[PDB]
This record gives sequence, structure tokens and C-alpha cells, in this order.
Amino acid sequence: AKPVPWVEKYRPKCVDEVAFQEEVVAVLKKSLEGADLPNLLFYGPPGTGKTSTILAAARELFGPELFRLRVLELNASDERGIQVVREKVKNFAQLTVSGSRSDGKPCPPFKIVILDEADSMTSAAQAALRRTMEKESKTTRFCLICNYVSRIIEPLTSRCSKFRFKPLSDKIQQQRLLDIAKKENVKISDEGIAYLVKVSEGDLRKAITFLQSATRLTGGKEITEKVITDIAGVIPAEKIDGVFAACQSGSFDKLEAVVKDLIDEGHAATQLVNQLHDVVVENNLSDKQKSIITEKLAEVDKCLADGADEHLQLISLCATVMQQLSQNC
Amino acid sequence: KIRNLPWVEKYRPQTLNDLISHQDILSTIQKFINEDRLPHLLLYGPPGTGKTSTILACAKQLYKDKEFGSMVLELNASDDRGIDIIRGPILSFASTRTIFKKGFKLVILDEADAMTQDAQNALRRVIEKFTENTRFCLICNYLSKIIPALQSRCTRFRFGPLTPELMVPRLEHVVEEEKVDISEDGMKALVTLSSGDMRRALNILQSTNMAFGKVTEETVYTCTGHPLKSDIANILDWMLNQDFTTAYRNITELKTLKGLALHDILTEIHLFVHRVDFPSSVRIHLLTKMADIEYRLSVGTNEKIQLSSLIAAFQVTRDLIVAEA
Amino acid sequence: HYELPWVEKYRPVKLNEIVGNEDTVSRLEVFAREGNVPNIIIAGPPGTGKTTSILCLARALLGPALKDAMLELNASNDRGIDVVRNKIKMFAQQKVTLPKGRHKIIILDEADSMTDGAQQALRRTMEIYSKTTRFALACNASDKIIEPIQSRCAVLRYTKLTDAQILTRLMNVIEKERVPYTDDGLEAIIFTAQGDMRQALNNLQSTFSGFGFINSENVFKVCDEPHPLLVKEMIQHCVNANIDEAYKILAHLWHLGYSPEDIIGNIFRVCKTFQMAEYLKLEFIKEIGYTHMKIAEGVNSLLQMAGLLARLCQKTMAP
Amino acid sequence: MFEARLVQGSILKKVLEALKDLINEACWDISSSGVNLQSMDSSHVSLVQLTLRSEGFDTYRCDRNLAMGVNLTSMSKILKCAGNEDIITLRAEDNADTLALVFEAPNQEKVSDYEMKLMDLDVEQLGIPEQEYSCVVKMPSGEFARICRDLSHIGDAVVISCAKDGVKFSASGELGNGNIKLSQTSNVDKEEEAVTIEMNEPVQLTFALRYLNFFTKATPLSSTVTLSMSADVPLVVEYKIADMGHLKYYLAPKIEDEEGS
Amino acid sequence: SLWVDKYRPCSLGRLDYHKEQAAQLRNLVQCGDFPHLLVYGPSGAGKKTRIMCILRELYGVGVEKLRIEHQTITTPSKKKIEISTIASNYHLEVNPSDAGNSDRVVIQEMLKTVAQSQQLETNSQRDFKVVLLTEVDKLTKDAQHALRRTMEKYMSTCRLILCCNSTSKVIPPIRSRCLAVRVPAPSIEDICHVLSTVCKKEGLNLPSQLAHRLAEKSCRNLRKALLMCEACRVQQYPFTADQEIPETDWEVYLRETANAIVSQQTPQRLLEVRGRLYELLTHCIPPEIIMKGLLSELLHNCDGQLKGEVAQMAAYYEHRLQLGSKAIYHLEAFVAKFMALYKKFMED
Amino acid sequence: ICNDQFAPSLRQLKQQAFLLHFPPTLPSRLVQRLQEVSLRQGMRADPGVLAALCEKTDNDIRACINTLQFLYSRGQRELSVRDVQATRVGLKDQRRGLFSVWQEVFQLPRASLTSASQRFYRVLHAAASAGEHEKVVQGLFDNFLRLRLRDSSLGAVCVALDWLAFDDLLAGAAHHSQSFQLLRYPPFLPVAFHVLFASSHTPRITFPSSQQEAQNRMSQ
DNA sequence: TTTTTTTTATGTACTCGTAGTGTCTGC
DNA sequence: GCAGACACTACGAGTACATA
Ligand SMILES: Nc1ncnc2c1ncn2[C@@H]1O[C@H](COP(=O)(O)OP(=O)(O)OP(O)(O)=S)[C@@H](O)[C@H]1O
Ligand SMILES: Nc1ncnc2c1ncn2[C@@H]1O[C@H](COP(=O)(O)OP(=O)(O)OP(O)(O)=S)[C@@H](O)[C@H]1O
Ligand SMILES: Nc1ncnc2c1ncn2[C@@H]1O[C@H](COP(=O)(O)OP(=O)(O)OP(O)(O)=S)[C@@H](O)[C@H]1O
Ligand SMILES: Nc1ncnc2c1ncn2[C@@H]1O[C@H](COP(=O)(O)OP(=O)(O)O)[C@@H](O)[C@H]1O
Ligand SMILES: [Mg+2]
Ligand SMILES: [Mg+2]
Ligand SMILES: [Mg+2]
Repeated sequence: AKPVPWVEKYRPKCVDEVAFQEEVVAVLKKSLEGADLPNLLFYGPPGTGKTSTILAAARELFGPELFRLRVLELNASDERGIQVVREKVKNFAQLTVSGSRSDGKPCPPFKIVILDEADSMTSAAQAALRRTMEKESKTTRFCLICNYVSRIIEPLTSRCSKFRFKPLSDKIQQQRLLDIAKKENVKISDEGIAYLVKVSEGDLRKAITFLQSATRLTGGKEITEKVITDIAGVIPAEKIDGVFAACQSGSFDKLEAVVKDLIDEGHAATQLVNQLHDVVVENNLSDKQKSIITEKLAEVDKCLADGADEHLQLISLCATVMQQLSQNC
Repeated sequence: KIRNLPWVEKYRPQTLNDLISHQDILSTIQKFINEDRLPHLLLYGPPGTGKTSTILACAKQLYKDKEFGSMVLELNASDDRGIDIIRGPILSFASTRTIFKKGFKLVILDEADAMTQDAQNALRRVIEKFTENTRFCLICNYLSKIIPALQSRCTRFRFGPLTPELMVPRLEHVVEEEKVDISEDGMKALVTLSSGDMRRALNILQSTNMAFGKVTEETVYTCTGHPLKSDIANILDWMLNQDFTTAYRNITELKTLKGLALHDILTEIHLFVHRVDFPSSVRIHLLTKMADIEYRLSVGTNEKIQLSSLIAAFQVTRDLIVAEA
Repeated sequence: HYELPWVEKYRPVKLNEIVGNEDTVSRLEVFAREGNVPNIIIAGPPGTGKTTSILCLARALLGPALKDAMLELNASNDRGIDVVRNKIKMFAQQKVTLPKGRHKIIILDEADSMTDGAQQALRRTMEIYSKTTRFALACNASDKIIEPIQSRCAVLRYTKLTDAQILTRLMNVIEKERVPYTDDGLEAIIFTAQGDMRQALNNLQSTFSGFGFINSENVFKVCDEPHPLLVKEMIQHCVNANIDEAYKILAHLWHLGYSPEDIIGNIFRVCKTFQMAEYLKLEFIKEIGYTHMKIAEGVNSLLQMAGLLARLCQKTMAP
Repeated sequence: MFEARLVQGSILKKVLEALKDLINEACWDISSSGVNLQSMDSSHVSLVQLTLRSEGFDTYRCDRNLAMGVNLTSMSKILKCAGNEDIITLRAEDNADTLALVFEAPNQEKVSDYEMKLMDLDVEQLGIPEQEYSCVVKMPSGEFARICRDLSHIGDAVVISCAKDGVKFSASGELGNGNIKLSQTSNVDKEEEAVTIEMNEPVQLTFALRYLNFFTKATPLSSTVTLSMSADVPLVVEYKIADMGHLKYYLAPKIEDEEGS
Repeated sequence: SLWVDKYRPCSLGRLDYHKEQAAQLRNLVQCGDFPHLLVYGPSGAGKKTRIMCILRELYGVGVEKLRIEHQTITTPSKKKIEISTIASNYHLEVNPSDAGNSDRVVIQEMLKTVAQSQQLETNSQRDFKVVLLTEVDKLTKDAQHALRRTMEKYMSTCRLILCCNSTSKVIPPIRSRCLAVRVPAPSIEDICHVLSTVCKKEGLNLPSQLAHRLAEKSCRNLRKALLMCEACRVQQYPFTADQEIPETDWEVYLRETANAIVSQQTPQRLLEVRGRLYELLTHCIPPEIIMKGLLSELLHNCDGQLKGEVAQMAAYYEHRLQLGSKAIYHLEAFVAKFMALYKKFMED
Repeated sequence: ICNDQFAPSLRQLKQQAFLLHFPPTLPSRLVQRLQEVSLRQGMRADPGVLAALCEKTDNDIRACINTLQFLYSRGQRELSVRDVQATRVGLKDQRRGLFSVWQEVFQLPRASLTSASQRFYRVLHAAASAGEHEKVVQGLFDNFLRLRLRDSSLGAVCVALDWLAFDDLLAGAAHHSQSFQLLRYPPFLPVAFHVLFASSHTPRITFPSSQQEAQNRMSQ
């Protein structure tokens, strides 16, 4: 009787529990009946349910006893070089399809190779998969899972049927979160669940983690908006107004002061970029100033995605918006 | 009999008459085969155009099923093709006679761009020395990764992209052999989204038929997730006709409503940016900004900021285009 | 019996049948007639006739003693460090009875594939046994062969064949094969050959087998126009900051099925030897490399190539 | 249900060590007549045809015909830890993938069950012509192995000729030529060491030495080997096992071009 | 033992600041089903203290008995690499960045063997083990891509507490899988209270002005504030209000380097500044901190209409330094660009 | 006997051996010897065309004799200027030293050959044929700030450092993505310096040591 | 008129040193 | 019959480079 975190306790065991990804779920439910399952390429943002969907499909297709004989799951936590593709994957694809389900349910006549996190594979190891996928297609199937489809080569893009996992909408995510909170005997207000589905941004894993952590923090009592704002790392609007007032002042000393105060408070630069972007696109600035400022915001977000320093990028963005705000003064 | 196969492998052109597009190249190869004048071939082109299918149909036409394992040596990127293989099994296959029936042998080297330059340099005198005994077919997607010495020895055929006028009857044959209800706009959307590729047109057809049961324009654009032409025209009209806030709200509502991705929006807006009679200074700025936005989407970057920058690249040039007059 | 293709069927067996590089081929004819040939390294483009010249010279020098007084090695052989010591040196030490002015010939075809250690070991066995044996090396990239080996041999360099030199051999093949033709068809074959006799014979045989007549459209239905002939025009359009014609050529190359790597390789190849300002050429090359890093990292679309063209046109207007 | 039973483990070890560097994968064709294996090498130059009889096993049952394609490195590692005097059971179900090798330890106390996963290669049947040959030679296998080892030191491609006199081996190499000719060696006390010529028309064909040296590794299987040669059909090396079956090796001639001069 | 380690709190109830976060962290880890944690904040805020307090709250007092364990890992290039590990009977502490670019081999081989195995004793130890990945912001993206399926598959028997300074260097697949815990730096009042309590426990008297100057000079770093307070106690026992506070040599060397930059704008001065930057990179100073110190000292000498351009150039060359591998090229390019801008501003 | 004294395996020999370094042979003695060889073989040649061969083969006796043996044969007796001046017979690729490449980059040739495109291609081919690309990059990095630079606004220094960062980014991307077809552009790093810092002065080029000393000190 | 050293992350190719091991000699 | 000596191939280890 050990406790388990809610991201794994509420993982979809079957394909009916996967939310909002209606096209790929419908394809896999047709393949459960006996339709010809093609090669799959799942791609999309994190937390949308790419791994859970194919694991639920494999569990529905093969059952418990045939998962070790029909599914080869390789991810980036193990070595996937050119020799792993040439030896291990090809010898798995060349195996016979034997073993039947003992519970009387039908079993498909193919194997499944789940090459999860196919971004990290090299171009040579991806090029070695091509005739393995084409030649052994009678007895095995392939499911490449990635976050960026540009890092997978165009022959493997052509060989697989591409499914893009959209970010979950607020209706489906709110319904799933309310079902999880109902099954866990915890109460969450409407403002709390609205701020939760605003914060999580289509990441259902982040939403389940925030809901579990808010349940553990409050002890099982009512979850308000304040605990969601506390645990979500959302910068208060007073800091954003102070940053914009420092930019409207036109003095770089106050700009350095507010940047150092935001850095010393440990706020993430991505959250600051998101909140500054919302303030910039939702005010009465001119179109040219908004244009330049949003272009600098996109460049700063790209630089932070490449592991640049937070303080220098934030002071460059703040200098740009200070120049734009003091140009019209 | 019925088999559980993907439609890109269930429906493969086993003969040269089942391929659609490259009629002059296939006629020349058929006349090479019928006159027994088959040279070393170099098939190059974009993926999904039917090069491996062409050489497999030629190998099945040349050799019978009782002797196919001794006359054809097919090696690809899943096999080890180092210089010890060129000096080993390939040279011994090229330099020896046949076992069962007298004839010329065939060494198919699929994905020849994946071979190392040492192997490609070792292949030159193997190709030239045993021209009478064996024939070589190099197939690649990128011709630059094949050395010019091997490009000189093999006559090259460009298997270019499949035109959508010739892609339609093969798709109609696949549809009539699978009992699929498809409309004219569904076939048009299939041959538009394929873009000279019959793998992606079969995959999309099978995925749409499994997801929805019918193949129309809306079902194809919903299963693929690609935006429609009207959505791209609306996005361009909003980015060129109104201010930043209203265009941002309308494009954000359109993306949240239909679940669109910014990569496909960027591709279709790039296609629209050349049809619109922009000034040449405006077009350079728009292409540079859109290329930068496409490059920023390849990493862990928030897509909302990149959507705002995509709007910003046109809101910069609105007053420039208007005051140009 | 199976009929050979016209590249291997119409390989020249005499040195007088080799067209192109008339001075070097004439001196090789004189050396084959008289003897006492020095060590020779022939460098040049592919399909020029370096292997044909080496084999014809060796055959005309030896005659009946070709099987016992010649050692031919290729990149298909081992020719490592244990072969230069134990096979080439043993053949140079081997006694072969030959007439005067004739020596044993060690043909080392495609000498770029040899390692640096093998070429270092080759030096003294070439220098010592030169009274009895001679060396005839053929290569494409002359920089791969080291400086002592090039000093120990006469470095003959072959240039690309002219259109008249290709046309003479093609007319010989046509009169041997009774191929009907027109002048624009042979002009198209010369255009698609690009200084390569192998490609000229292959394109002629492909057109004759597929259509049976040589005109321009029958050639271009199977052959293809060269890539740099349009890449030079699009680079010239990028120099004059004309983005529309440059994108027209880029879209024409994109719809023909060329990958972004091949297109950017031809763009770099044209920009390396283009006739423009040097600082502008360096800026062009740096922008090509910056785009090619994105092409190699995974993002490779028509938008990226159009952005590269826009950046090349922006480099002109920004001094 | 397929269940064969090798009375001793040495013969299977010799068979799988003969084909280890040659055969890519083993295709055991199972019938009521016995166990058949027709497999080419990785270079598609050689061919191996092993035929083991049902009477040679301890117990042999076969309800339906099977065709079990399996990897050879795994079976080599399984048969490496097998005794030479123990009974080895091969088991296979009707619609399963586990080919089971059951044997005993060299201490002869504990049992060992090693499963193998069957491969799913669709291999077209190679038609053996089974025609008459223009040269048939019965010679000892040890002398053939010795003469192949002695010609491997001289060259790499060997010209073997046969006529009314007898077999003849030539190796035109870098050191020089080595020409070894044997005939009528039946006048000894032994019966295995004898050279007998049966057919008429002389043939001269050139073969690789690596494949001949791989073929000679089956020397402990048979005391007397048979060489079959003709102008069109390939080189056949026939080993006749005592009470189990036979083994055929097929090797194609090389392409040799005469001098123009 | 220094003052940074003598008076470190042991439990979550003994923290001087962020007491509400201490109560929330005690409520979070009580049930045992808490997810992976990503403790992020500025250096010296108290992240490692709160992680060790979380470990005490989970297990017994046996988490303070630590030991060095050495592991040898074989790379795909077959190069044996030695990695140290702080370990206890309940948890492990690994810093994979000591393997550098081979850090992925730590994640694929060393970590998964920890994750794939259950525990020996399940009574003294709890139902799960804890792995502390220290400084995950210095991990390569290959290692962070190797981390995610290990974090997702075995999270019921191995919980992980990643610690970093900036979450921008952590990939969004890793940040999606863990709860982000923000530990801000203590304010001036909190650092003054901590220094006053430390001086009272040592039996000393500390003025409020000296503690305020220590908290101002430490830039909200409590470790450096405690070290500066102990150094001020050592160098002069009577605590004067205007006592001279000792300073680090690399910071004053950076100040002198930027003074040498702003003093003259010539290629000879650029070659001297490049020598100073090699001297700084020689002593294992990270290049982003060199860039930050150069910007913070050069902005004191610029005019009001140049600071934005100088900060934008500093951020641009910092990003190009992160994209590359040789820091001296981008550092000297930033110094040369600033010299050109400064010469243009002063002559016009 | 060796051809490169600065090999890493011979340095411990250089501290113990009687180091005799060969200068290139004098053109007058070489021209006289080739004239004597041609007179012995019965061939006529003016000393001008023999000096042209000498400057073509970079004072190589064996290459000049082999070139004369091929060019004479027996068809003609008098050697012509255009036969030696042609690139078809006798031209060989020499391996340039590092200091010769740095002298070609940082110094203009003294006064056809006055066009900038010929100097561009000559510097590019010399830096390509020299080899040891990283040593050339380190020498350019350690020697370009010691010149008497006319660019007082430091624009040339900034674009040179941009080119160096371009080289570093290309090396990182080629060693990261395993795409080595990006290694055609860093050969244009030396020639770029030839467009930036070409002077008619006589610069003192020192061997690069800063990036190795800093690496050793960082490791210690 | 001027010279030392190991990082980049795989994949391949070359070269060289070492160690079980089958076979031959001898009392 | 069994200990010593011979060459034999398989395997471990170090190094370089990858472009036009
Ligand atoms: N569509 C969904 N329906 C139901 N639960 C979901 C869904 N998406 C995510 N979840 C929950 O969030 C957890 C994470 O889902 P995953 O399938 O691992 O996400 P993911 O697609 O793998 O993200 P990446 O790209 O691998 S970081 C699951 O275990 C579920 O508990
Ligand atoms: N011309 C064509 N006619 C019919 N089907 C085609 C054609 N081209 C492609 N296909 C389909 O695509 C499948 C695979 O085509 P391939 O032979 O792999 O094409 P390819 O151009 O050689 O691909 P690459 O370049 O190797 S990824 C075939 O089995 C068909 O289902
Ligand atoms: N100058 C020529 N005259 C006549 N036929 C030629 C000539 N050059 C090439 N050929 C033809 O092209 C074939 C190939 O010639 P090769 O000598 O093999 O080319 P190559 O010069 O060796 O180029 P590489 O570097 O080896 S690919 C010959 O067999 C001829 O049929
Ligand atoms: N609540 C507290 N009370 C007193 N001292 C503290 C407290 N929190 C942290 N410290 C001290 O401040 C320093 C912070 O260092 P550390 O805990 O390692 O955090 P970080 O990892 O962010 O540097 C430690 O040396 C610790 O002794
Ligand atoms: Mg996943
Ligand atoms: Mg293919
Ligand atoms: Mg050749």
C-alpha cells in the first residue's frame, strides 16, 4: 500500500481515457478492432499525452503477457547509436509474431517498436531505420515520438503517418482536472480551477502536478486562487507595473534596480517574458512600438531557450522597451 | 488474401506499369531491360517518388523467383556497408559467376548517400572492372553526398516530384481497392498536402479513413491539422488590415479554435508572400523575419511570442506599404 | 554473351584514339613508341581519360609481357602499409626479362585513397628500383598525394575536355553505331556532359535506347540541365539585389526535386568562384555558412532558402 | 509439434562450427523425411545444403511441416556449451517462436533448456538442379583440407582442374606458382585415403580460397569427401556422414578474363 | 568549521526566513507521494539547506551522515571516467556536470541503475529513495533528454530533487515533469537578522549599520554575507560601523579590467585586455560572470544614452558565447565592439 | 634525414642532434646543372626558360629533371617558354609552412599580379594546401592585433572577431550534428584576414601560444 | 629569419601489440 | 603418452579525420 504520485496514478490505462486527441485516439480505436495500423509519428508540445496514448494502445492490443514479446520501447535514457539500430532494432523487427492472448481477446499480427524521444537520434541512425521500416512492415510496426518534427529526417517523416498532439483546450483540461479532484475527495473553487487551466497552458502533466501539490499543501481543504498563484510562480502585477514605470522613467539606474530585484526574487525569465508579452499586447501602445517590442521578446525567448544568462537578456529586453517607451516622450 | 499492412506497402508498384509519373525514364529503363543493355544506374530525387519501387520492379522483371537470391545483392543503410564490405562480400559477388543459371547479376545499393567516401572510392573499379558480369544501381536522395567519380560511372535519372495530375489515378485505384468514400475536394486536399510524395498521400488517406470513415476536405485538414486556405487568407488579411491588438486577438482565437500550428501557418504565409505584389524592399524584410521566426521554433521556445513576432513582421511594413503608394 | 555499355565497349585501346590534352597524349605516344618512360602521376577531372592513358601506355610499352611485368592496384585492393612493404617492394625486386627501354610498371590507380604512411613507405622503393621498375599513378585530387611522391614523378595535369574534343569522339561512336542524330541533339549531349566523356557516352546511349533519335527534346526528356548553370544566374540576381528573379530560379530548382543541401552546395560552389567584390564575396560565404548550419541542424524548407536569398540581397544594400 | 533428439552433441557442434563464419542464418526445413537446410552465405556466392535423416536421431516426430529460420551466432553460443556425448533435444511447438535446445551439463547432473526466437524471413526456395557432373572425385577430407591450407599461403584464387588422370590444383600468386597434382592413391591399407576418378571430361575452374577453407572445416564429419565439377554447374563438396545424413557445399567459379595481347 | 556551516539549520522549523514556504514544504512531503522537485533561485539563497531539511523531514536524522562514493563509468569511446558522489543510507547526491559532455553517460548508466532497483530495508528507510542532481542547469541537453524517461518510469521508488539557478537552461520536457519550487534570496532585513543571530550565538555584538553594509555588499547572498562577517570578525574584533569589508580578488580584477577597457580604446589595449580575460578564464571563473562583471563596471562609466546599447551588446555576445565553445572570441568581440561604440561616442 | 623538423616525435632528438638545416638550392647552380644535363642529352634550352622551370618547381632538382625528361622526349630539341609556363606538365602541390602562410596573409606581394582576385585565390589556395587549420586560426588570432592597424575605429577587428566566432560556431555544429560538410567555410577564415589586414609593411609574426598556455593553466 | 599540447561527440578506418590456441617435436 | 615450442587468427588499444 505505497502512495504513488498522481501523474502515474492517473495515466491512461486504455485508449478511452486519453483526452482531446480525437483523431489519433479514433485511429488507434479503429486499429483495436482489426484495421490496418500504419507507422506512427507523434509530435507536439510536452505534456499532451504522446507516450501515454501509445502505451495505452499497446496495452489494449497485446494485454499484459504479450507486452515483453511484441513491444520494444527504446528511449533517450538508453543508448541508441548506429549499432543499436543496425543490430538490436533490425533483429527485433526480423522476429516472428508468436504468442496469443490468454483472455480470449483478439491480438494483432504485428510487433510495435516505440522509439520514444527520436529527436536525440542522429541522422545516420535515423537513416538506418528506413528499409527496416519498409522491409519488415509485415511483422512489426514503428511509432516515432518526438517534440520537434524538424529534427527527424524527411524519409522517416514520409514513412510514418504524422499526428500532431494539440495542447489541451480549457474545456477538456478543466473537465479532466475536475474528474481527478472528484476522485481524490478534494474541493477546488471555480476561480482556482480557472487560474489552474490558465497557468498550465495545455500541459496536463503540469496541471495534475499542480493539483496534487495544492492538495498536499492545503491538506485536503478548499483550494483557492491564492495557493495556485503561490505554487505557479506567477509574478504579481505590481512588479510588472514597476518594471513598466521604470521603463517610462527613462533612467537606466531604476531599470537596473528593478531587473536586479526581479532576479534576486528568483522569478523565472520565461514567466517574465510571458507576462510582459501579455501586458505589451494588451495596452494602448502604437503598432510600431508593439511590433519592435514583441520582436525583441521573441529574440529574448529564443536566447533563453539556448541557455543564455537571464540577467543580461532581461536587461537587454528592458533597455529595448525603455527606448521604445521614451521615444514618444 | 487479406493482410495487415500499411497502405504504402500493401499498394506497391510491383511492375513498371504501375508507377505513374516518370514515363520517359521508365520507358528508357524498359527498353534497357528488353534489349539487355542495362547500365549502372543512379536514381536520385526527393523521397516518396518511387526509386526503390522502380529498382525492385526491374529486379523482379529481370530475374525469376527460383533464382532471385543468387542474382540480386540488395544492401541498404540498415546493413553494414564499410570498406571491408566493398572489399569482401560485394567484390566476391561481383567477381564470381552465378550458381544456377547463366546471366548478369545486380547489386542494388539503396541509400547510397549514407556510404562513406572510402567505400565509394573502393566501389569505382569494382563497378568499372566487372561491367560485363554485374550491374550496379545507386539510389540516393542527396546527390552531393555521392562522389563525382561514382556519378560519372553511373548514368543518372532524376526521379522528380510527382505532379498532382498524374498522382490522382493511382490514388483512385487505391480508393477503389479499399472501398473508401472520397469526394473531389478530398482528393484535391490529398494531392495538395502530399506535395509530390505518394507515401504521404497514402498515409494521409489511410489515417483519414481510419479517423473519420470518409475523406473530404474538412476531414483531411482536421486529421492532418493543416490550416485551410481560407484561414491563411484571413490571417494575412488581419495582419495587413488592422492594428496589433485586434489582429492578435483574431489570430489567437483562430488558432485556439482550430488547433493550428505555427509551422504550417509560416509555410503557407511564405507561399502567400510571393503571390502578393509586395515591394522588393518589403519582401526582403518579410522573408528574413519569417525565416528567423521559423528558425526560433526549432527549440524550446514559447509559440505565443513567436505568433506575436509573426504579426509584428507585417505590422512593421503596413505603413511602409501604404505610404509607398 | 552480353553487350557492354558504350563507356566500356568504346574504351580506347590505342593512345592515338584518346581525344583531349593533345600535347600530353602526343608525348605519351612518343614514350610508348620509344620507351624509357619516367614515373608519371596524372591528375584531373573524372572522365578525362587518365586511367585509359595509363593502361594504353602500359599495354603499348609491354605487349605480350603485360601479365608478368605490370602490377595494377586500386582502391578496391588493400594497399595499406603492409602491402607497400611486402607486395610493391617485392614486385620492384622481382626479375622480369624485358627488352631495352622497357620496365616493370606499377599502376596505382586512385592514389588519393592511399594513406600518408603508405605514401611515405612508397618513396624509397620508388627511388631505389627505378632502374628496373616504373610507376604510373592516376588521381583526381592532387593535394592528397604528398610532396615527395609528386617530386619523384612527372606530374601531368589533365584539363576538362572541350566541346569539339567530346564531339569528335561522339561522332566516332555515332559512325560506329549508326546513330541517327541532329546538330541540336549533339549540342544538348555536349551541354549535359560538362567535360565528362563518360556522361556523354551514357547520355547518348540512354537517348538512343529510349527514343532512337538524337534531338534536343529527346535528350532533355531523360537527361537534365546542369544545376550551376542556373545557380550562377540566381547568384548574379542576388548581387543586383533582385529578389524576385532569384526566388524564381530557387522555386524552379525546388520544384525539380533538389534537396536544400544540394542547392546550398551549388550556391557555395558558385559564390566561391563568382566575379564580384571580395568583401561582398566573404559576406556571401558567411551568410551561406550560417544558413547551412540551420540546414544541417534540421530546419530545411523553402522559407529558409528564401530567407538566405533575402539576406544575400540585403548584404548588397548595406555597405 | 517438432521434437528431434541428437544421440551425441559433437556432430551438431561440428556442423555449426563449419558454417559459423559462412552462413548468416540457419533455415531448418522440417518434414517427416528429416531436417533440411538450404542456405546461402552473406556474399551470395556459396550455398549450403544439409540433409539429416530421421533414422539418425534418437526419437524424431513431426506432425506438420515447419520452416524455422533462426540466427546463427545465438545458436553457436548455445552449442558452444554442449557436450560431445550427451543427448540433445530440439523442440518446437506448432504456432510458437521458441525453438528449445535441451541438454545436460558436462558434469552430467543438471539439465539446461535454452530457447531461441525464430526469425520471420520470407526466403524463396533455391532450386538445386541435381544434374550429372562431368567430374566426380572421391578423395580424403584431410588431404583436401591440407592442400587448401597449403595453397592459401601462395595465392588467393586457385585454378582446380580435373581430367582422366586426376585432380590438380594451381595457385598463381605473388611468390610464384604452386601446382599440386594427386592421383590413384588407393593402394594403401586404409580405405579412407584413396583418390578415385569416375567421370570423363576435363574441367578447369578458378575459385576463391576463403570459401574452400571454410568448406574444409567439416573434416571430422566425414572421412571421405566428394568433389563434383562441370563446365556450367558449380563446385560441389559432398560430406557423407556415417549414419545421420549428408552435407553439400556449392561454390561458384570466378570471372577470369584472358589477355588481349 | 566556518560560520556558513556551523549554524546551518537542520529541520524545516528552524529556518529564519521563508517560514511559510517551510511549512508548505513540510506539508508537501508528509504523505510521501510528492512529485519530483526543481529547486531554483539565486546562489546563496538557501536552496541546499531547504533540500537537506526536506530530506530530514522525510527520513530520520541519518541523512546528515554522508560519505564519498567513487564510480567508474565507461563512455561509448571506451574512456573510463571517475565520478564522486555524496551518499547516505537513504539518498544519493550526484553532480553529473563533473563528467562534462559525458554527463549523459552518467544519466544513462549510473542513474538508471539507481532507479531500476528497489531498496534493501524498507522499514528504516522509507518506500522510496532520493537522488539529488546538483546543478542541472550546467547539464547538456542530451543528458536532460536522457533524464526524462528515468524520471517518469521509476518515480514511485526513486524521487528526484533537481537543484539549479536558472530554469531557462532546463528543457521544457524536464520542467514539465517536476514541481518548480522557487527559493528567493533573503532581503536585507533577513540577512541582518541572520547575522545578528549568528553573532549572538558566538557571543559577539554586531551593529545594525555594519550588518546592513554586509547585506548590501553581499548582493543578497547569505553564504558570502556570513563569510564576509566572519572575515570582518577575524581582521578586527571591535566591530566599527565604517569597518573596511574584505573583497574577492576576481571581482576587483574585473573592475580593473573594465577600467583598462574604458581608459583607452586601441588594439594594444585590446591585446592587454585579452590577456586580462585569459587571466580571468585561467582561474576557472565562468564567462557569463565575467560578462556580468564587465557590464556592471562598464555601465558606471557610460553616459545615459549609451547604457542600453552597451547592455544589448553584452547580451548579444553572451548568447553567442553560449552558442559557441571558445569564450575568448566572444569576450574580445564584446570588448572590441564596446571600444568602437565608446570611441564613436567620445569623438562625437 | 627528415623533411619536417617540427614534428612532435623529433623534438627530443632536436635537443641532442647536430641540427643541419638545408636552405633551398641556388637558382644559378641549378640552371647551370640543368644546362649541362640538356647539353649532355643533346637538347637546347635558353637559361631564361630554365629559370622559369626553377621558379615553377620551387628549386626542386628532381622535379626539374623529371620535367625536362618528359618535356624533351625526342620530337623536338628546343624547349619553349609556353611549355614550361603551361600548368599541364611539371606543376606540383607544395605544402606551405605556417609562417609562409601568415606572411602571405598579413603582407601584400611587392610590385599582372596586382588584381585583388588573384591574391584572393592565392591566399585561399595557400591556406588550404598548408594544412593544420586550427594552428592557422590560432596564429591569426594571436598575430592580428600586433600589426600597425590603420582601422582606428576597430571595425576590421570587430568583423575579424565575427569571422573567428563563425569558425568556432561551424566547428561546434559540425562536431555536434555530425555534419562535416560545414567544414568548407572555415578555409575562408585566413583569406578574410587577407582582405582586412593586408599591408605593405614587414610584420613580425610570432608562433601562437596563448590558447595553449591558457588551456594548460585552466587544466592545472 | 620566429614551435606544445589535451578538450570537441559519433563513426569509420588504419595500425599495432597481445593472448588463447591448434598443431608439430621429442623421450 | 605428455611437456615444450611454433605460428595462427581474434581481439583489445591507440590515433586521426571527417570539406572544395
Ligand atoms: N491526453 C491526456 N489524457 C489523459 N491524461 C493525460 C493526457 N496527456 C497527459 N496526461 C497525463 O499527464 C501525464 C504525462 O503524459 P505523457 O504521455 O508522458 O506526456 P508526453 O506526451 O510524453 O510529454 P513529453 O513530450 O514526453 S515531455 C500522463 O501520465 C497523464 O497522467
Ligand atoms: N510512382 C509511384 N507510383 C506508385 N506508388 C508510388 C510511387 N512513388 C511512391 N509510391 C508509394 O510509395 C511507396 C514507397 O516508395 P519508394 O519506392 O520508397 O520511393 P522512393 O522515392 O524510392 O523513396 P525514398 O527516396 O527511398 S524515402 C510505394 O510502395 C508506393 O506505395
Ligand atoms: N579522352 C578520352 N577519349 C576517349 N574516350 C574517353 C576519354 N576519356 C574518357 N573516355 C571514355 O570514358 C571511359 C572512362 O575513362 P577513364 O580513363 O576511366 O576516366 P578517368 O579519367 O579515369 O576518370 P576517373 O577519375 O577515373 S572517374 C573510357 O573507357 C572511355 O570510354
Ligand atoms: N534559514 C537559514 N538560517 C540561517 N542560515 C541559513 C538559512 N538558510 C541558509 N543559510 C545559510 O546560507 C547559505 C546558503 O547556502 P545553500 O544553503 O547552499 O544555498 P544555495 O545552494 O542556494 O547556495 C548556507 O551556507 C547556510 O548556512
Ligand atoms: Mg514522452
Ligand atoms: Mg527507398
Ligand atoms: Mg580511373
